[PDB]
Amino acid sequence: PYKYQVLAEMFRSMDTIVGMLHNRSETPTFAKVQRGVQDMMRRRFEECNVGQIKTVYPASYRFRQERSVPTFKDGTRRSDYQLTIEPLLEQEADGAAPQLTASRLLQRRQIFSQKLVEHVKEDIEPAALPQPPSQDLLERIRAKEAQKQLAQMTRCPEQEQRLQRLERLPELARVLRSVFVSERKPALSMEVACARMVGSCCTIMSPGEMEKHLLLLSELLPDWLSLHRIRTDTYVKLDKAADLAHITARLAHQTRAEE
Amino acid sequence: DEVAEKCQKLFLDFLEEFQGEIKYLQLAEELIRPERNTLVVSFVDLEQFNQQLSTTIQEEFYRVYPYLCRALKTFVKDRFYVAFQDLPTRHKIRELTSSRIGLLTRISGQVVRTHPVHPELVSGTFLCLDCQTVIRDVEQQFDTNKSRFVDFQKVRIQETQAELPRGSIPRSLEVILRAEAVESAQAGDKCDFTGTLIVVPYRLVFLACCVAPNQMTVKEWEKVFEMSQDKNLYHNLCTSLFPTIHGNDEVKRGVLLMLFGGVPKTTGEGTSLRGDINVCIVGDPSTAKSQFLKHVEEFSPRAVYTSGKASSAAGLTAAVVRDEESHEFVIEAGALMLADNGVCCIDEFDKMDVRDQVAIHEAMEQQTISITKAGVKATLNARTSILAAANPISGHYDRSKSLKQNINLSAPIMSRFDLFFILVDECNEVTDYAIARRIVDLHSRIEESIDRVYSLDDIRRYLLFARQFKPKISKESEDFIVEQYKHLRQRSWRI
Amino acid sequence: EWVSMAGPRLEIHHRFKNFLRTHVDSHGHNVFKERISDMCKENRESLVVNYEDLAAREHVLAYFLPEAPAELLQIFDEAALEVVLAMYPKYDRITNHIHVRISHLPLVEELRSLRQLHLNQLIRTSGVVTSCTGVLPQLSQNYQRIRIQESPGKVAAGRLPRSKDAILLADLVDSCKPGDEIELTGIYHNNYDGSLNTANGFPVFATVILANHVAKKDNKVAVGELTDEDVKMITSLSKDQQIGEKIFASIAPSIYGHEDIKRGLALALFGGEPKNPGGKHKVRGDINVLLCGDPGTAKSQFLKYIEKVSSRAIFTTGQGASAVGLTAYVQRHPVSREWTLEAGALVLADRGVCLIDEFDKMNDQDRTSIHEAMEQQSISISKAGIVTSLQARCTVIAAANPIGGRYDPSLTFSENVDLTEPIISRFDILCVVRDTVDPVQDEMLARFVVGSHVRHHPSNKNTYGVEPLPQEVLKKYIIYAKERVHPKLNQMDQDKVAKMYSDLRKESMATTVRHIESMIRMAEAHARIHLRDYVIEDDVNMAIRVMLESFIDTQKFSVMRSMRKTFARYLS
Ligand SMILES: Nc1ncnc2c1ncn2[C@@H]1O[C@H](COP(=O)(O)OP(=O)(O)OP(O)(O)=S)[C@@H](O)[C@H]1O
Ligand SMILES: Nc1ncnc2c1ncn2[C@@H]1O[C@H](COP(=O)(O)OP(=O)(O)OP(O)(O)=S)[C@@H](O)[C@H]1O
Ligand SMILES: [Mg+2]
Ligand SMILES: [Mg+2]
Repeated sequence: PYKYQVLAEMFRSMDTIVGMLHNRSETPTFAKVQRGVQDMMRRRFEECNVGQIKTVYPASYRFRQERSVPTFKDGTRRSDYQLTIEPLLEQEADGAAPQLTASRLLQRRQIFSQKLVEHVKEDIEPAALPQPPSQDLLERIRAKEAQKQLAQMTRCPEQEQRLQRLERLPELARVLRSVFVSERKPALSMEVACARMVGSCCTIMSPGEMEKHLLLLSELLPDWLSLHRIRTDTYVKLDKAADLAHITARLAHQTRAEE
Repeated sequence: DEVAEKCQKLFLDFLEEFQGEIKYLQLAEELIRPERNTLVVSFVDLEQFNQQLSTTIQEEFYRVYPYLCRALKTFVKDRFYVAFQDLPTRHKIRELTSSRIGLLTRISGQVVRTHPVHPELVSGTFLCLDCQTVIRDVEQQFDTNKSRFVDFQKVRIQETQAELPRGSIPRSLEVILRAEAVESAQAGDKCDFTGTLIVVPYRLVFLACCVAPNQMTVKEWEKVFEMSQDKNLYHNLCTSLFPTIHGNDEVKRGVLLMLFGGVPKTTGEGTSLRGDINVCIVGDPSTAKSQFLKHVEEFSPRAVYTSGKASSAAGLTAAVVRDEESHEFVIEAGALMLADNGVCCIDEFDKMDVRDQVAIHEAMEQQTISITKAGVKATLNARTSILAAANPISGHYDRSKSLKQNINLSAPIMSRFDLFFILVDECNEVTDYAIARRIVDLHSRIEESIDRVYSLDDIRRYLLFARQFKPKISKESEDFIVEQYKHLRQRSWRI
Repeated sequence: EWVSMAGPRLEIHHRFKNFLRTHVDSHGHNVFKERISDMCKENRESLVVNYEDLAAREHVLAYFLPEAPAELLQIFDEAALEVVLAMYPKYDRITNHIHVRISHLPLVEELRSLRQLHLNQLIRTSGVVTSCTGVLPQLSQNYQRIRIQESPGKVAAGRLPRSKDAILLADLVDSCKPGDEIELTGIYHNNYDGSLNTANGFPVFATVILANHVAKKDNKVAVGELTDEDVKMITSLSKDQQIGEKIFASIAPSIYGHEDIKRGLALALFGGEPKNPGGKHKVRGDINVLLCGDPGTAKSQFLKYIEKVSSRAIFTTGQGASAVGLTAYVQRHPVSREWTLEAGALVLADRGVCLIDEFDKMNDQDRTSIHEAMEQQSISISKAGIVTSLQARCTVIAAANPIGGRYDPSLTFSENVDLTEPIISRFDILCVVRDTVDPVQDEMLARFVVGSHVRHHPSNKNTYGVEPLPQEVLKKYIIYAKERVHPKLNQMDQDKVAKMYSDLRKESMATTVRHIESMIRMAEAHARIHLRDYVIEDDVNMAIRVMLESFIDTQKFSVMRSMRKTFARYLS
């Protein structure tokens, strides 16, 4: 039939384009195949006809949805899925990578024509392509609640501030460990260490907050971390051989106890 | 190097045992694809898997990197380049010393210049011209058919403004990108590069491997949520953002709004609608104007300050300068394009020449700048919000003349500012008392006279969280806007 | 390497000889014998062979050509030479070497797409020529060194155009000119340069393409690229009686009102037919439009839309456009240090459209060079001992703002704009836009703007009453109309236009030939809109109407009422 003849012709064009793309270590994308077919046959190319091909002879190709396809300076975002086509070819006994030689091209078009003849002897439904992945009483009640909550918050605000900092300590401890690994030094000053931690931390913080956090770490965990007052400055020395997982467990236990 | 072989074996161990699923199996299988030839490895996984290997790689990266590539090739062949990411330490360009040669460190900077892609020969197959002997696998110390070539890119970077010490020229560094790192960086962008500082014949050059551009803690997230439910959040933010400035809260509201900003929209016709706000302030000398500029500069990390007359047309947008080594013409960035997706503050806007304001014109509305000078044709993005400060023609606002006569600004310039405030100074006793007591209290009680409802960092976090939302306009808002604009336009500064 | 074997090499040589002497076209004619007879008649030195026929007949040759280009091409050149000697023994006296040219390579790649994988491979590329050297002899031959940049229309915004070098030998020498859009098929080879190695500090190879076939990128290729479905859709649109209404309504959907400006811009975009009567004087087929308007009328939006729509478009600003930048200039090459020409914006606007923003900002010295290109559509550069002529066939759209920011209706159009009379005379269509406070027009503007704002939200992503056409369909229609129609003015009544021109003189001296020429090319363009081989007088009537509307808009208020009363016959 005329429709089947067009199908066979565009199948030959698709096979030629896929062979040309694959023979040079280039991943055949749908857009390039469509562009090549449209230039070759001056006819519209669309996924419905590809699904029809897959219905006819599914063994021709493997269809996958893949990311990280470099499209040069086309402004394409990485999160854009692309439909790739991989030819299914029998592996030779010579050990070389399979290549779409003209003999294989002729074999494939002949097999497609034979399948078309068999279908006639029996429109083609396309195959499903893999898709990408009083007011006074209320006011007095509110005032009573406010007074009760105020009496509740008469507790020192610092008690909860330390608790807030306790959640931040483990990550800061890891960062401090990494800084001491990077600096190749046994002791560092407060200023440089705090500046580097602020310049590497995930949260914007003031140097004073970092100093208080370091003091809290020193007081909670003196065996790992030691502070020495020299002249007019305090220097920071740490034991690099301690296990980080055990320290994290100890910090979690301390935070639980403080709760 | 025996330690290099030990590192190779340990890298094989990490590749074969890291997990309950091994993360790198799928990536290694994808490395078979011809377009994929570099493997990305997290540094935190390396340090948690083992510490001696992590320290050795951090200390002798150049010594063991080819052995790492050999290990990767062996692992892939059982069923290529190695890239590392997520190093937790950030460094400054001024920190780069000779003692750090060979260390795996990551550097933060802004890309200013780029160079085209060049093929670099790694291993060359040489044919002797005397005895016709083929010499293969010859490494290069810095037959084309059988030799190996690797793509190259040259990048020139410049120090960031924030890290720049006052009175210092921002030094420039050359960056080498290979294989998948090529063309991954664009001029005018700020990037963090992971790699090493190598010694070129001497000369200092940094070799890089990678580039950089729900999970927030519970208490910070809950503090943001709780403060988002405050009914007086608007007034509290207005008071906290300017604790030391008395009155003039309308300017405070305007600058807060322009900090929030709107949404940009691009039509189906390809035309982009500006989602930013431009503000002009004109007032008598008495009223504080530069203080707002200083406050918004110190608060917003993405703010740029400049003077009026001292800035030329070339220095604002861009300039065309002939490159010494390349013997060609390049473009040097201006202030406006460095303030991309930020705020630019201009002081004494009146003193600027018209020849400069006409250059500003394009960036004001079209949000882009185009250059067609000396055979150089390009267009550049200028996505900026402009905050301008100026004074009337005479130092004193003379009421004997009309409002239009008092401002010496061109009509399109007047039109292209969204909010336009005019400040007039008056002699009132209560205002004098309030201003005097505030000034003296600040001068005598510097720290204890400040009561901030919210921390500046908290405001910054809330602003970062809020800016990514894109609200929708309702039909009630639609017809309300229609009728309000009907009434408004029915009445110098034409609407 | 396998090709280098003597057996297969010689066998393929004789197979190519049999292909040359045996192929039969669809019409039963041996094409290559006609081609060789033509080349012998013209005494050329190159033969052109279609790659498609070779691929259809011998697939192995089509596989081998990209893989082993140099050896196979030399073998084919020798085969062609010996075939010519056998057929035309005397042809050795006129030529000693004949080269085979490969045309229509299916694989077309861009300059940005060049990698190492294409090294020493035949690649087809497209671009625009910027600079060229002279003819240089070699102690082997003719040499040509040219510099090619990417086409500005294809280049995305915000990214600089990249440049590459090409080499031409013998016949290909002097086959192209700077500023000419061409596509090339050539070998992507690498060159050894120690200077680059020393500067960069490592081995760097400068990749230079050695072109085999040169073909200028005329719109014939675009005509071939047109789908027959596109042609049938265009023809079905052409037979529509309301095609003009929907075409005018299809321009600037986001902008409300302002029928006259979009009408004039569309009429200029379709363009007229350039003519060269007798080879003595050349009559331009281009329409120059100047747009003066009160601020707040979205002139820059119109310019941006025109920039996007046009297949070839260049945007320039008033402040950033110098005379040297706009035109071609002579420069000494930084490496070889011979005088070289770098094309300006107008030169790259040849056959395309050039947009000028804030034309009232132009320096008078920069204005001086403009008149030559406006009147003759060609530029003659006489600098540093080099005299060259380059084509400047472009449609120019200029924007300007009135002095003081407001248009005064009590003054002449010449007085309100700080431009000399010749510059305005070079312009063909003048459209002035004012700002009026009309409550109903304000309602319409507000409603349309808010509707457009609602429609074009990323989350959510007429006056004539006709549905606008799709952008792609409109672009295809524009291309086909530009490349197919050539109207003939065989049914024009000269008496009516003569009387109208006499009245125009009477009413202009109370307050030229190029106005008549502009009206003529305007009628030609309007006929081209309807895809008609011959011009109907309705085109003339519409051109007269729009030209008269443009002219009266440039006059003072005290006389435009009398002008409308006098010419109410044609305005009705
Ligand atoms: N509302 C206010 N609250 C506190 N201090 C104020 C206030 N208004 C003015 N001042 C003081 O007045 C000074 C003037 O501030 P500026 O912003 O430099 O004035 P200015 O209007 O910018 O004049 P120019 O443009 O620099 S000549 C400030 O630094 C404050 O010390
Ligand atoms: N008639 C209109 N219909 C719809 N939107 C309009 C209209 N006129 C103006 N606008 C909008 O107003 C915005 C700003 O207008 P502009 O293009 O800057 O004004 P202009 O007429 O070009 O004068 P200049 O060059 O800016 S001094 C445009 O981007 C449009 O979104
Ligand atoms: Mg000031
Ligand atoms: Mg405009």
